[PDB]
Amino acid sequence: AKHLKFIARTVMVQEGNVESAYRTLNRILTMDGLIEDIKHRRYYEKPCRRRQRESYERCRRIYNMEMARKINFLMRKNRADPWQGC
Amino acid sequence: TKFSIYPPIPGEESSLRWAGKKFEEIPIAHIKASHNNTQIQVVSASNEPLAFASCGTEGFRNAKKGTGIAAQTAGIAAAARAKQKGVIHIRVVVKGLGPGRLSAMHGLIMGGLEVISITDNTPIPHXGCRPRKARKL
Amino acid sequence: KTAFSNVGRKISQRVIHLFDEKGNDLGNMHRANVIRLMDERDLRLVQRNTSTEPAEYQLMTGLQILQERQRLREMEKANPKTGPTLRKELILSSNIGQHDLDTKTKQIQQWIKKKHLVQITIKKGKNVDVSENEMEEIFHQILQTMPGIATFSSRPQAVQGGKALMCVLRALSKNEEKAYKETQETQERDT
Amino acid sequence: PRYELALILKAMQRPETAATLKRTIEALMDRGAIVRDLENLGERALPYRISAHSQQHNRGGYFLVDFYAPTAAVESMVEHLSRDIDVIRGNIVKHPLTQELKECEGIVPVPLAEKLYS
RNA sequence: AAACUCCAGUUGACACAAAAUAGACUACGAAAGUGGCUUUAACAUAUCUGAACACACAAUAGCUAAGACCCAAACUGGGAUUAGAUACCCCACUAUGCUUAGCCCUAAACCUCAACAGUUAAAUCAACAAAACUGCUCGCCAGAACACUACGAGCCACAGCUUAAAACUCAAA
Ligand SMILES: [K+]
Ligand SMILES: [K+]
Ligand SMILES: [Mg+2]
Ligand SMILES: [Mg+2]
Ligand SMILES: [Mg+2]
Ligand SMILES: [Mg+2]
Ligand SMILES: [Mg+2]
Ligand SMILES: [Mg+2]
Ligand SMILES: [Mg+2]
Ligand SMILES: [Mg+2]
Ligand SMILES: [Mg+2]
Ligand SMILES: [Mg+2]
Ligand SMILES: [Mg+2]
Ligand SMILES: [Mg+2]
Ligand SMILES: [Mg+2]
Ligand SMILES: [Mg+2]
Ligand SMILES: [Mg+2]
Ligand SMILES: [Mg+2]
Ligand SMILES: [Mg+2]
Repeated sequence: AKHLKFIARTVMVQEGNVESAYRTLNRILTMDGLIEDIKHRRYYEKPCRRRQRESYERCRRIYNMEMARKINFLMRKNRADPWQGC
Repeated sequence: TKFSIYPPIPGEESSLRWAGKKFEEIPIAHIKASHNNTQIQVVSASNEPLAFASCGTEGFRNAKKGTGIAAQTAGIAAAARAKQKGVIHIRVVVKGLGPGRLSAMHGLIMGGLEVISITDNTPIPHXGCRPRKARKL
Repeated sequence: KTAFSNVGRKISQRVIHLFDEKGNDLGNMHRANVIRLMDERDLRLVQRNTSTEPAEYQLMTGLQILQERQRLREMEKANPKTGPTLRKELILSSNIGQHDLDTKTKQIQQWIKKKHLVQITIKKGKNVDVSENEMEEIFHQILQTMPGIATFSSRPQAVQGGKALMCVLRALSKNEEKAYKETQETQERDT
Repeated sequence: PRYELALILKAMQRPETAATLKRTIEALMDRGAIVRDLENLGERALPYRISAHSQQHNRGGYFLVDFYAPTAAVESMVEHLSRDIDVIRGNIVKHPLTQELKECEGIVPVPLAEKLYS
């Protein structure tokens, strides 16, 4: 309200391609967490519920990163069989 | 020169022009995309209103207002009244995640207006008023 | 609900009876010609009457549409007609307990004070066989609690082959209420 | 202790800006402060519009005053700055150069088991 | 549907309300709690253990008095749904959530892990939870239900809190 306008969350359109500009803006707002923030703010999430989801999200991210690391490590041996017939 | 998605900063010397007008002089299309309606107001750089259209003023009622085709129709209506007043290039400022968020912009284009930039001004309180309680569905 | 607002550019019918912003009758014309008028004069289209066989629409400005919409809401506030009569219904059993029948009787009373119609159905109970006249007694017990507040809209009638009776109760009309007060007063003078 | 006053002044001409600084440094001295230095950070556009004393501001003069004062002088100085109409925004912080930074060897790895366990 | 139509959109001015991102961090505090900024004061104990009641605290809700009031919101009112709907769904608005001064003293107040010290070798270990144990101390428990009840006593509590039985009943829980 007190800030300058047309700087925050502003994307310029190139060659009249408004679809690509809108996708870029939506990608920016998504990566910065504003889209999820807006949605969670439509109804009040109670503090005990916010902590539960934040705890669930943090444990799921760790579990997925740890499961990705394991598969990357165990995919080194996905090469062809060196001792076929034995 | 390479294309910059960052808008030109006022007071600096840019080479970009639209019909001989600088970015600071292009009129603004304000799109409020609500969950049950979409409102579009086109204003000049001096904040002079030029055109207003919403799904309700285009003859849509109740749940039909909260549709993309209703917002697209509202955009076409606002574009027509704005084009008569001399508007070609507009800066789009959309607030809200309603169904007419993108469709309202398409209608502005189909109505003869050229969008040079898109700005999101969806209100996000930094801590603000308590929203209504969750719904049991 | 039907709202007094701009119909828009897409008109439902093809042939449209049109009027002027000042009320001058422009006659019947095709919807394509009406849209051209709305743009040439910068006016909006409202629906004044739909009952007429030729659909009647009128051109109006946003200011006019507002004044009429304001006018109408000042009339309805002055004359708030209670349009809908709501038919509440209660399905009872012959062997219903007194505590349950007293609870449902208090509920029927509250519906009558709100000027609703109460359809009461009484069905034969489980493991219980009853004379159809005995089932009819419950109707007189329910209405006895409302001596001067309710009366049979439709008298008890056998339904489903006589398995279950039916009925409809209503609130007494103002004339019927003054008659009850009159009759009650005469008895007071006699006693 | 040693404090740092971050002072944003109303954009004024040189004579009125000097009168504001002198009047502000004398207020510190009147409250027992020992003023160490005065730094000009330059006039710039504010990061946002600031309303102060029934006026709207878009530019301001940024100044720093490094000084020593008793702990009781801070409360009284904050009150003085609130009444000076030529001050847009004034904040007194503990001087950052007093706090000594502790040495760091590096980023020790944290076991993932503790993350989910914690 | 009701509701509003001194309504809505842009722009400007604007709080005694609430504190995006950081925070994927795991810190501070006895616990309860604590996540905008600044400053002041400031986070007991050079052996441990040690209280339903002593001493001091203790979320939310609630009480008494005076204030603030954006938004949310029991109750209530209206709309709709329904066989009914004292609900779930929609709208409005109040107590209340805030401040100040007093109370009240409860929680699934829960890592559902008592404090301190020690061990990783024995048998690893009913099961699940959270690898299995030792020393030492305090608190507590002894079938279910009756019973977060009765009576007594204490309490700023008066439809309250704390402590807390018995009779009848069962062969389970
Ligand atoms: K914050
Ligand atoms: K727990
Ligand atoms: Mg019905
Ligand atoms: Mg001790
Ligand atoms: Mg204790
Ligand atoms: Mg004891
Ligand atoms: Mg206790
Ligand atoms: Mg408390
Ligand atoms: Mg309170
Ligand atoms: Mg409200
Ligand atoms: Mg109701
Ligand atoms: Mg209130
Ligand atoms: Mg506050
Ligand atoms: Mg807790
Ligand atoms: Mg202990
Ligand atoms: Mg027992
Ligand atoms: Mg209890
Ligand atoms: Mg008790
Ligand atoms: Mg007692």
